[PDB]
Amino acid sequence: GIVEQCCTSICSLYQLENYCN
Amino acid sequence: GIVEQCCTSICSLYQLENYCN
Amino acid sequence: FVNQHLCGSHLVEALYLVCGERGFFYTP
Amino acid sequence: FVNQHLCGSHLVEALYLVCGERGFFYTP
Repeated sequence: GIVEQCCTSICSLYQLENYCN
Repeated sequence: GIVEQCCTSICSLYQLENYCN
Repeated sequence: FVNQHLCGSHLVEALYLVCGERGFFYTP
Repeated sequence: FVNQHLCGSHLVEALYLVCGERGFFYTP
């Protein structure tokens, strides 16, 4: 999930936008 | 929604918790 | 911190603190 | 601000800034 992708590893705009409504 | 209840008016713990997963 | 007007980043912060490991949805 | 390790309040802040009026879900 987001913690694994953005906290434990380097985040990306691509991945952040997948959590926008 | 949350903006009307917590921003435009005074928020509450009761209402905030309704937005927790 | 919760019983006041909370807008924008201030509201998201309150949700974060209140909800903890549950997380939350912010639907403005 | 997005291409780095973002944890806790820092991650919620990034979601808030990126998603704008759409809002977002934070599911840790």
